Amino acid sequence: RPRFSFSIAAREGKARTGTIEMKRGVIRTPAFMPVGTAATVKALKPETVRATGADIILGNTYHLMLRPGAERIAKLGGLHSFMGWDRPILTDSGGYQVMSKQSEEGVTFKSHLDGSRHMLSPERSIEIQHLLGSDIVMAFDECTPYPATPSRAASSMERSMRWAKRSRDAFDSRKEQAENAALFGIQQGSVFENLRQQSADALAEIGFDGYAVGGLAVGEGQDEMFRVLDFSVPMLPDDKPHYLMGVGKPDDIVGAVERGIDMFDCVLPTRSGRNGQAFTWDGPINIRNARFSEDLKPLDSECHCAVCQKWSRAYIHHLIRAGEILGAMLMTEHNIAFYQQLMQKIRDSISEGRFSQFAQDFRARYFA
Amino acid sequence: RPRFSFSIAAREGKARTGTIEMKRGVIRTPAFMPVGTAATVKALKPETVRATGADIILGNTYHLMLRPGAERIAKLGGLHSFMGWDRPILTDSGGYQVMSKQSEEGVTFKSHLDGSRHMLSPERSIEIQHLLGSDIVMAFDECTPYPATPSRAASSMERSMRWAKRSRDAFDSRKEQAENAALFGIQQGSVFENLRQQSADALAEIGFDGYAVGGLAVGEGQDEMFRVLDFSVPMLPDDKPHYLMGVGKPDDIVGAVERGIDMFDCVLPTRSGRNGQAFTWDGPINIRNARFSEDLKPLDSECHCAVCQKWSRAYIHHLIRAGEILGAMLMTEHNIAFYQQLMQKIRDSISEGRFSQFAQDFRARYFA
Ligand SMILES: CNCc1ccc(Oc2cccnc2)o1
Ligand SMILES: CNCc1ccc(Oc2cccnc2)o1
Ligand SMILES: [Zn+2]
Ligand SMILES: [Zn+2]
Repeated sequence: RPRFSFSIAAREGKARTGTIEMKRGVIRTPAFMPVGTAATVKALKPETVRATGADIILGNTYHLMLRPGAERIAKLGGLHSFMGWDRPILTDSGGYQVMSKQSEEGVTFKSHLDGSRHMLSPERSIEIQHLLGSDIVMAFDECTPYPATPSRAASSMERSMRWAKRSRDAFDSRKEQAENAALFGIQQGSVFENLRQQSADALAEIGFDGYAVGGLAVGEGQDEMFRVLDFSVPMLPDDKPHYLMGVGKPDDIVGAVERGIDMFDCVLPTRSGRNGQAFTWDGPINIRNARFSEDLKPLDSECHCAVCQKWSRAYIHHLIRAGEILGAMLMTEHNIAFYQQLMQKIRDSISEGRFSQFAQDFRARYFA
Repeated sequence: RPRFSFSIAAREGKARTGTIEMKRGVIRTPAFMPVGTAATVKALKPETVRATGADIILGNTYHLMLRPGAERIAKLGGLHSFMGWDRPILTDSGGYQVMSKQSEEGVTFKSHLDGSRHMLSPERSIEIQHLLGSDIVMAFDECTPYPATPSRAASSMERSMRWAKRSRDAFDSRKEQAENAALFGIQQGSVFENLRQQSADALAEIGFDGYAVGGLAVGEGQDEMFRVLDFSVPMLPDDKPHYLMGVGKPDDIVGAVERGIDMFDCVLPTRSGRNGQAFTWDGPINIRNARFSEDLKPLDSECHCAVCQKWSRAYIHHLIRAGEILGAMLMTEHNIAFYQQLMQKIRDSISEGRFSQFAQDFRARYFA
């Protein structure tokens, strides 16, 4: 098994489908990564996450470094062993959650759990991700708020590129990490084409295994997100994965794939599932709504997941209204399975040269 | 399949092991029933409950009648269909939770959920349990607090016996219920031998498929509970199941089986699991305790359950401390599996004529 091999099997327009081969397994792209917060995809055993079709999950470095701590996880054998997921894991850098004292060296912050003081830097972020043992490591960057002035977007992009080089050098200095994991860089530049180009050129000069489009899905809205992707994705190396972080709704994913994105993560299916929102091919529903109290159909009548083979809307409605844990379990399994079935439909349609038609048919029905 | 057939395969002292054959399946005795509150055994899918070895679960009539309502459950096909458990279900009468305007006709009360007004009577309790479709129906009685004066214990026992006859007649008047379900009566009389005898004689004169020992595990403590069981269980018909409601800790169960009890339910494994208490063969542990933060052993190193094959104390410690749903899921599955493994050990030891030795060995290790 190679450390990292991305192969593109088929293309349609800007969309691509293929595989990332890694030591812990193969990732089919375009890929959706369930978010596994503090060493758990909330309300699901790892075997259930896998049963939905997921090939890789995301772990949040910020949360893990506070509880249980990265050093403790390493002492216990790494994140895969600790949580019982043996396939690839991508970890974020920790930086975004710190935002949600700063200087050129990094950031110090007070924990939201107990006020304890912590530090993040390019070097410490890479070290934490080494201690966790993740397979895909994210460079540490400086997030740019939206809206941002051209000057602020430029300064933050520039710092992020300096931090990308430091991330690269820290990762390369760790023999076991450099030999077995992959490192992704993050493009910045807010909504400004010139800064996006400068950022892509700097990241390509440093060299990464994959490239994220950062700084989107932060309040700009879908039209603006799509407009920035239109010019930003073609600036990245074509032969490496393109990762859109923190996206998104099903229609966000489809349009992003149409613009050349290969990888996604988001909290929406898990978080909104626990809150009572179920995804269906006819759009989302809020299962708590009284119209479902006597509806014996499954959440979606075409979904292949185990929840839709076994339980009714009426039952799940009751569980969520009652605040029952099983309600969260069933809604989350369904929503993750829906997302994986969507990614499979995307991969198949690209492989068959009918993705543009799929995207049109999907949108027509989802928005009806 | 018969509506109800209890067969005793083996005895040792006062302890018995056997089977209850019902239309929806066989119940191995002595039996432990997980409690499935509002149409869910909290944090477990029905397939997981079954995988632990449970043959029957309990449903709480009081909670079900308030949310989602018994009429709604019947309209949706009954409780088995609604929650996805196709094996036997025992339902309580609803009366105890009303306690936790009263007259000879029954009780009216305000819902703890929204102040709506409801009514329970012998007839309405049996009707609710018919609407749910449960396989074992509990007669509606009047609970006696502990401590109780002889006069109050007598008056409450007498009312309970009048309500037992009304429960019997209501159940017999419902053709589909009488042909396919079983009806259990409840002995009362507080700690007083004469009232316990009067209660057993009245219940046997009415005739029931099984007999519960009511009014225990309400604050009297184990020694007193055991003393009352010593004289109360031999008063019940020997050839029918003896059910001890709301019991209990592992050592309560063992000593109750030594006194002739065949069936148990309790919230302890589920509720205390969600709160961080795990049962082990060396006694209970509180997984939140810092001594477990780096303990890579499973919850119990001899337990056969899936949780103990896959996850460490250290991981479960973290999940419970973090308030993660998966922590509740894993602790609950383990504790229910522990309880079922205990019942299996009890059944096997009785069947092999070595139950007294098992009980001694169990207590010596559990309390060390
Ligand atoms: C206006 N941006 C100029 C530009 C292109 C690439 C970078 O990134 C840099 C350059 C020098 C120092 N730090 C970051 O800046
Ligand atoms: C002191 N208890 C007398 C006794 C034995 C059985 C019952 O039960 C009764 C008898 C008459 C009316 N109601 C209940 O009472
Ligand atoms: Zn589904
Ligand atoms: Zn176990």
